[PDB]
This record gives sequence, C-alpha cells and structure tokens, in this order.
Amino acid sequence: VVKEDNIEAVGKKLHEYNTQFQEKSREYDRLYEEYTRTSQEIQMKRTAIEAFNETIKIFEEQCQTQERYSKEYIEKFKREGNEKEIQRIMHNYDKLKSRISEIIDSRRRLEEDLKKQAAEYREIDKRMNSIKPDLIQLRKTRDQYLMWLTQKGVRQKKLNEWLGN
Amino acid sequence: MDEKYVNSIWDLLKNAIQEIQRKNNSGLSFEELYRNAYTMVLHKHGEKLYTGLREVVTEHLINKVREDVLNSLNNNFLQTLNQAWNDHQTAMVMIRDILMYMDRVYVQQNNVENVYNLGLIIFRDQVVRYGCIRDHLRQTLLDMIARERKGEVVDRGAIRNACQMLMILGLEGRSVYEEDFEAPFLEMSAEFFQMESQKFLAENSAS
Amino acid sequence: RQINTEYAVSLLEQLKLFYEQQLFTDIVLIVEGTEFPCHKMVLATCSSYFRAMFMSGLSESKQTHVHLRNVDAATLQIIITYAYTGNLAMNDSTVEQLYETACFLQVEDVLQRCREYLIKKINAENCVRLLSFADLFSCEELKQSAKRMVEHKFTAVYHQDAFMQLSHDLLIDILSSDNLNVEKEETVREAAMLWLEYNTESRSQYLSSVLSQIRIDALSEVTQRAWFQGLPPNDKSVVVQGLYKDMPKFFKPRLGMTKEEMMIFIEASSENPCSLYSSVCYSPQAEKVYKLCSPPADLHKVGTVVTPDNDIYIAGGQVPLKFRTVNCFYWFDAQQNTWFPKTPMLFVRIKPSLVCCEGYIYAIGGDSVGGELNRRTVERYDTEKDEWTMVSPLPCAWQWSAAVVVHDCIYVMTLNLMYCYFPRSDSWVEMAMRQTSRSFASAAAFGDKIFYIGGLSSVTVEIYDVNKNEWKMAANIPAKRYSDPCVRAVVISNSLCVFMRETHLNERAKYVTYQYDLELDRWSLRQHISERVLWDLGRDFRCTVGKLYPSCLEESPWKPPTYL
Repeated sequence: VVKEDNIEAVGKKLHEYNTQFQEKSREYDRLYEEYTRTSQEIQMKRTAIEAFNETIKIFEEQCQTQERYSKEYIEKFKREGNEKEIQRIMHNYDKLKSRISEIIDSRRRLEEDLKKQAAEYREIDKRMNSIKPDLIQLRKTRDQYLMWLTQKGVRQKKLNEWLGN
Repeated sequence: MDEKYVNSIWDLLKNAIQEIQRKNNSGLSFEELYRNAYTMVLHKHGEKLYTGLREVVTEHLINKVREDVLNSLNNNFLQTLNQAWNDHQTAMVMIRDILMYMDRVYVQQNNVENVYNLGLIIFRDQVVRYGCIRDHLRQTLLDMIARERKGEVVDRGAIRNACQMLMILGLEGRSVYEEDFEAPFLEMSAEFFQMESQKFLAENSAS
Repeated sequence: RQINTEYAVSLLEQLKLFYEQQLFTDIVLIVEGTEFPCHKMVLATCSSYFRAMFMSGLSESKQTHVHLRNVDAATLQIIITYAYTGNLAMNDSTVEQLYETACFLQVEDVLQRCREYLIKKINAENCVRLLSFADLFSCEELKQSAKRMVEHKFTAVYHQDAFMQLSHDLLIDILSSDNLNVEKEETVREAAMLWLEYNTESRSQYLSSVLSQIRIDALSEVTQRAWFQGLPPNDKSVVVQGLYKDMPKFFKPRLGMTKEEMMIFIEASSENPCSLYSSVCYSPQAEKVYKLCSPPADLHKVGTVVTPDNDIYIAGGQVPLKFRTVNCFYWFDAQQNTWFPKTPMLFVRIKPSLVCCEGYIYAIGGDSVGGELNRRTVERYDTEKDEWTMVSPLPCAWQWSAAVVVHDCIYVMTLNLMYCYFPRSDSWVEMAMRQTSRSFASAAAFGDKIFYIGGLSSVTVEIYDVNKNEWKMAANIPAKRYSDPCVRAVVISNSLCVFMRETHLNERAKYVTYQYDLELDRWSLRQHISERVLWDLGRDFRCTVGKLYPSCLEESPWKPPTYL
C-alpha cells in the first residue's frame, strides 16, 4: 500500500481491496448460476426440438400412410359419388399439411429463440472468460497483502467487519 | 319459445312504446310489458329486442324532427327545442325503467351502450347534429348573445337550457360542447373583443 | 353527525311489526291466485324492478292490484322476507328457483348472495346442471366456475343426463378447451359420439361442428411410444412440458394428458427466510421441484389426504393468534393452483389423520377438545352433501397415531395396538397387536399389506396382512450408522417406497428414495434425490402421493446450483 507509515492508511486500502474482492465473488456465483440456468435452458430446448423432429417424422409417416390409404381402402369411397365419407382422410389431409406448415414455423421460432439465447449467453460468457484472470489476480494480491499488512496490528474480527460491509 | 310468439310479444312492445311516446301512457296495463321483456331477453333474444327498439325510436325521431325543421324551426325555436328535449328525456327515462333488466344483462355482454346513452346519442346525432338545424341553432345562439352584449335583454333560461342540454349530450363531459358551440363562440368573442378594443382605444384615455 | 344504527335496527323491526299485522298496505301482489299485500316503498328499496314500475306511476302503479306472472309464490315470500329482515333462506333445494326469481326482480343483494352460494355448491353432480343454468341466465361468474369444474372431472360427469341435454354453444367451448382432464383422446371422442346420438333429428346438422372440435390428428403421447422411450431416466415428462408449451392449440394434448405423479410435501421448510411451513412437490420423473401456493394463509400443523380419485384436501391445523386451532378445510385446484375453501369441520383439529374410504373423508384425532366429554373425536364428511357428521369415536384416546385404508376398511394404529373401523357396522374391532411400541411413525398401504414403518425413530419395518391378521418383521431400512433418518412411507408406480431424508454428523440433509422387494424381502436403491434441488424440508413435514399438472402449477428454479 505505497509503504504508508500511517498503518491506518494501509488498513483503509485493505478495506477498499475487501470491497473489490466481495463484489467479485457475488458476480462470480451469479455468473455460475447463469451458466447453470442456461445449461438447463438449452437442455429443455434440445429435448423440445428433438421432440419436434420426431413429431415431424411421424407426421410424414402419416402423410405417406395417406398414400397407402389411397390404395388400401379408397376404392369404396371415391367411385360412389360422395364426399362426406372421404372427409375422414381428405379433410384430415389439408389440415395436416397446414399443421406441417405451422409446426415448421414453430420450429423456426424455436431456432431463433435458440440463437438469441445463445447470443445473450455468449455476450456474458466472454465476460466470465475475462473477469476470472482479473479475479484471481486480485485474490493473489489480497493473499500477498495478507502476509504483510495483516500482521502489523489488525484483528481478525476487524477483517471480518471489513469484509462484511 | 315459438318465433311467432316472440314476434307477437315484440309487436305488443312496439305498440306500447309508441303509445308511451304519444304522451298517453296513463291508463294502460304495462305490468305485462315488463314480464314480456324479461321472457324475451331470457330466451336470449336480446339482440333482436335492442336493435328493433333502436329502429323504432330512431324512426320516431325522424318523423318528429322532419316536422320540426319544416315548422318548429321558425315559430319559437329554442322553446319547442327544449320542449321536445325534456319530452324525449321523460320518454327515454320511462323506457329505461321498463327495459332496465336488458341494461343489466345484455348491455355488458356486447359492450354496447345502455338504452339511455343510446337514446341520447341518437338524439344528439339525428336531431341535433343534423345539417339544417345545426346552422340555425348556432346562428340563433350567436345572435342572442350578441344582442345580450349590446344591451338587448334576452331570456337567460333558454340559453342556459340549451347549454346544459348540449353539455349533457356529451355523455363524457363538455366534449360535443367544444365542437358544436364553443368553437364558434370563441372566435366570435375574439372578433368582438378586437372590434370593441379598436373602437375604445381610438378616442378614449387610459383612465 | 351521520346515520345511526341503534335507530335503523329499531325502525326495521317496527316495519316488520306493521307488515305482520298488515298496516299501510297500499299494493296487493297477485301471483298464481295467491295474494301478498305489501308496501310500494319497501319493494322499491330492495328490488329495482318495483322501483321502475312504481316511479312509472302508470295504470300498474295506480292499481292497488298488480298481477305478477312467471313468479313462484314461495320464492316471492322469501324475497319479501329479505326486504323486511335482511335474512335469506338459501338451501340447495330452492336456490336455483330463488335465483330465477331474484334476477327477474333484479335484487342486487339477493343476486349477489345467491351467486356466491352457488359458486361454493358446485360438486361432482350439479356441475353440468349449474353450467347450463349459468348460460341461460348469463352469469359470467358462475359460468366460469362451473366450466372449470367440468374440465376437472370431465371423465366422470359426461355420463350424466344433464350432459346430453346441453346446448350447442355449451358443447363447442368444452371440447375446444384444453383443460379437459382425460387420459386418452378416445374418451373425448366417445363423449361427443353419445351427445350427437341423444337427439339425432335436431343435431344431425351439427355433425360437422362436433368433429371439428375433437383432436384427431393430434397424436399427443402415441408418438413417443411409437419411436421409443430412449431418453434420460423418465424424461417423457420434459416432453410433456415442451409439446404443450408450443402448439397451435388445435392439436395440443389436453390437460388430462398432461399429468405427473409428484411427492407432495406440505408444511416444508423454505430456502429463503419466508413461510416457515411452505409447500413444494418433487417429480421423480422430471427431476424438478414445483412450488405450491398456500391460500391457507400461514396454516400450521395441518393434515393431508389424497383420494383414489386424485383429489387433495387439507383439514384442521392452527393459525397464529392475532396460535389458535381452527376447523378450516380447503380443496386444492390442480389447474388454478389455489386452495378453495369447503364446508368447515364441526370441531377444530390439529394434524387429523385424514383418510378416504368409499368416497367419504374421515377426520381422526385432531387436537382433542373437551377431555372431560371426549378425546377420541372423529367425524366423516360427505362430498356431494357438503356436510359433516359424527361417527363412532376411537376406543381409546391416543396421540400421534396414523390412519390408512385397505379394501374399504379404515385402519387406525397406535403405540402397540390397532383397531379396524367398519363403516357398514359403525363400530371398532381390535386387530392384532404390534410387537414393537413405536410413535411418530409413518404408515402406508399397498395391495393386501399394511406397512407401519419408522417410529421409536428406527429402520424397523412391519408388514401386516389383512387376510391373516398377523404382524411380522420383514427387513430393516438400509441406512448409514449414527444417522438420523426421518423416513416417510409413500407408494408410487404401484410399489411401496420410502422417502428417506438422512442427516449425519456435521453433514447437510441428504434425500434418497428406495424401493422394497416384495418377493425377495429386500430394499433396492431406486433413485437418489439430486441435492442440486430439494433443499432441506425439516422433520415435521407432511408428505403424500398425487398427480399434478406439470403443464401448469408453478416454476421456481432458484436452488443455487454448483456451490463450493
């Protein structure tokens, strides 16, 4: 602390360093909580997008099952001059195509949600990558000052009161 | 239940409200007239009732005011104006007392205005906001306030009744009042003040 | 200098004294031949209808005789009684007719009281009838409350005759609502099929509107069984809170499809300094903790119960004396996440052993009141009748006892004895005595075996047979030595389990659940409860098994992860 011969002045510095370190541990565990919530976020979002994928697959399976029905039991429902009986697969086809379109739009919505959350997570993930060297450097300076200034005439209770503010 | 039964009830209600509009609602059993309204709106037929009532009152308005523009416009204008105003007010209050259950159950459903607000709106638009009556009333009001400014005494009851009914027609404050009467009043007062200031400062001292 | 009540309460009773002796009768109301003389002033102050007909001052208001049609004489007398007293006779037999007479007369006071009375009268029998009653009279408050009840028990009320007589608009909003509590889409389809065949000549034109509301191409959970169950351990639950979270609302899985068995913990500890007795639940499948609201408003020492019909209730308890014991009773809403109140108990209670038997809920024990009169207080409740009734008390007064139900029989256990109650006989029969004297233990039921586990606790497990009436030791809960495990017996996935919270010397609380082997008489490690969730819940916590809406309950991650 600039070899201040006041000693009380050297102790006042120690208190400023206390603040710096404390602010960091709080933001450090806050960034850890953010890391964990983002991890479970992309986990729930990947279990949702693969569910979307398998649903699209089974819907395409139903789409080709419609072509299978166009040869299995369509012979007795198209040559009779009726349209209400065929609605069980014909009115269940156009709305299935519209469902395909809207779930593709929903998948695009989930993809843009994924990229925007990844952006808002990486814009602070780089902050973690830059705050940790400074954090460990400040902690090393605090540990070096602990060997010197603490053993003059400070109390451990005084250090606790300084780090508790 | 049956549609012809509802139509007969609606026709009875039409005859009843038309007799009430004739200012002869005295000796007439109208206790059923409510029962009837209730049954009607309960079979959920409120839309019909409301719309038809609107139609009837609007047509009554047309007849009456065409008549008034053709004749009442000249003979004692503001007199018959406030006369028809209070007559329509009493009639619509009586109708509201008759159709209050509809105002309770059906008005809050379609977010429409109540029968009292509806009657005041249609009286403001079809009767007051009409073309050939608006210019006449504003010119008469400007003329009477102008002669009031230059010493000619006018019955303040007529103008105060006109202003109070105009601010009542706002149903939200003096909204219509700003555009129907205040807008010409401010400019005519401004030009009159300019003229009087020019004629005063020219041949008088400050004392 | 305002209005005086010592004078208002005297003026009102003076008016009644004149009404009984028929003084100042200025109007006579004629209803289906019956005469009712009254005052035009009193009817106007109570009913706005008479206020409108009398201020009219026409032939009706001029004629002392007024004929009122479509008005019941019994309901009219009750309306006049209220106008002169302020007391309202609201019974479940004539409440629907009184509301029709009140709305026809437009009495703000009676309509408001009859509305709130019906809201708390909706059970599992009149729900459909009250729903059509609300739509006919346009009561938006009763209609919403009745609709939510239909959505909660749609699989149980669609067989009633009131369901097939519903209007077309009353059907299109029930089927389209995603709150239908149904496990399969076929139940909703068959419910729509029985509705259209009830009256074919009048509903043949609505066949298109019926099929347009039932989801046919939805394929909610039949797609997961198609591909495979390949996922992290029982992660079919994460898909439930994912497909229902993003969908066009036409192919959404109904709320019934969205269900998860969760260990309901009531009166647990709170992570942040807040409600000392909080309520949270943990889904073993989703590995997530869901927060539950407490409308009880700081209730303490309450009991829990879960019916086989998946209904949750709480009774008894104590509230902080502004602690005093009360007789409150609340029902949990699986969709609105609230705690509606229900007919209170006859006697105040603290942690009563609530059990469901043959559709009846029984409150056992619960803070004995009046030691001179009786200490073994017990009473039953009727769900549809909303009424409490006293029953045969326990043979002796005990403390910290448990109660279970096996094969429609009520079993209560104590220090070393056990008594079986038969509702068919309304008596108590002493059963086989227990070999070990234990208190504060947990009890559970599974199949034909009753488990009285824990108690002083210990790891001793007792298996009792109803068919043999014998108490025998089977095994000991495998736990670490010198530990203090506060165990709770719970049955899940048709298997008995033990939710064991272990607290060791200088170590934090550890939660873990084991599965017992019935054939091998062994305890198998089922699932370790992640310590990244499920913070310390203390020891006095109550626990039970139930299914809730993962889809909709509460979302509070919190629980700061990766520490140290």
